[PDB]
Order: sequence, then structure tokens, then C-alpha cells
Amino acid sequence: EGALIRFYVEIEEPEKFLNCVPEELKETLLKEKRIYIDVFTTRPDTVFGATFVVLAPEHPLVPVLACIGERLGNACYSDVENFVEKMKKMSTRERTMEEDKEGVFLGVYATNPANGEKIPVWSANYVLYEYGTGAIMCVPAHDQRDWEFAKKYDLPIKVVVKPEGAWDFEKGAYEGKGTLVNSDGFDGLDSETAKRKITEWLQDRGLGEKK
Repeated sequence: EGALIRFYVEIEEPEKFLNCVPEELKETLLKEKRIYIDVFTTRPDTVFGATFVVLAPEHPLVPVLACIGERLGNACYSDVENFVEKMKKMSTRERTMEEDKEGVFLGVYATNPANGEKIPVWSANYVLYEYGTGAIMCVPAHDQRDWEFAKKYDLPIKVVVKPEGAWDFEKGAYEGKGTLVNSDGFDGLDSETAKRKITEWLQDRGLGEKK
């Protein structure tokens, strides 16, 4: 159990990017001006502190978004192709055991449905296509693997679960329970009921669902 959350890439002029979107995504694209990235989390109470999105290397949206990223002059297409082909050679065991985080920027920015903030979309080794939806939202302040990744590629850290005791966030991530900060009208809530309240709030907006 947890939450499916609908992050989305806003595309201002959908028409000029149609030549690298698959047929079954074209409709939603030229009417909502969106490509959705379904994400699975067990920490929906941390959603306000997402500063990036990661897709598994084998996720079908990787070549799609990278094409778009290229068009906008924000990504290196060959670097992504190289990354995906290399990562496809590895087994599950080999990717989990990797001490170092490797990733590539796709050149696009997802919209965080919790606060409307634009965040980079990356692909990375530690994310497996098989688990959940093949995509995660990343909260470096509260997820240790995302913390290492952000450290490795100079990505923003943002605190949304304040601990009772003291903690230093530029030395590591706090993965425990606390009080919500920088979380709109969910500030002050304890983490556990925030999981329920944010999930239900997103569910009612058609941008989430309980799992």
C-alpha cells in the first residue's frame, strides 16, 4: 500500500513535438497539453519536497521525453541512448548493488501536482522498471538513495518532514516520522495522517489514488 501520484510534463505547444510521441498518448497531449508520469510511493506525505523525478532506464517514456528534451536544447540525446543500452545489459542484482549513482538528464521538467513547481526529470540506475510504475518522485531530504543521487548531480534538497530532534540535511537524509513544513495547508500535520490526507486530496483532484 501507498499512493500512485500523477506528475506531468506541461508542453506549451504540443503540435511541434508530435513526431516523437506514440499514437496512444497523442490525444491526451494535444488536449490537456500534458504527458503524465505515473509514480508510486510509500511516502505520499513527502510529495511537497520532490525536487526531481526518476524514470527507470527501460521506461517507454524515456526515449519520448528525451526526444522532447533534445528539441528544447536541454538534453544530449546520444548520452541518454548510451545510458539506456548500457543499463539494459545489467541484471537486477547488478543495478541494486551499485555503490555509485549514475544518471542522465532528459531535458524536461515535470510539474509537481502538489505545489505546481517544475522539477527536472532524470533517468537513473537505482530505479527498476519492474517495481511500482517504473518511476519515482525524489525527495533527497527524506530518501537516502535520492539524497546520494542529488549530491552526485548537484540537485536541490527540500525539507517537508521536520524531525522532533536535531538533524543535518547536507550530511544525510532523515527517513523517519515528523511534522510537515513547507507543505501548503498540510503544515503541522504528523507524517502518518498526512500520508492519508495528501493522498485523498490528490485522489479528489484526479492526480492520485490509494494503493
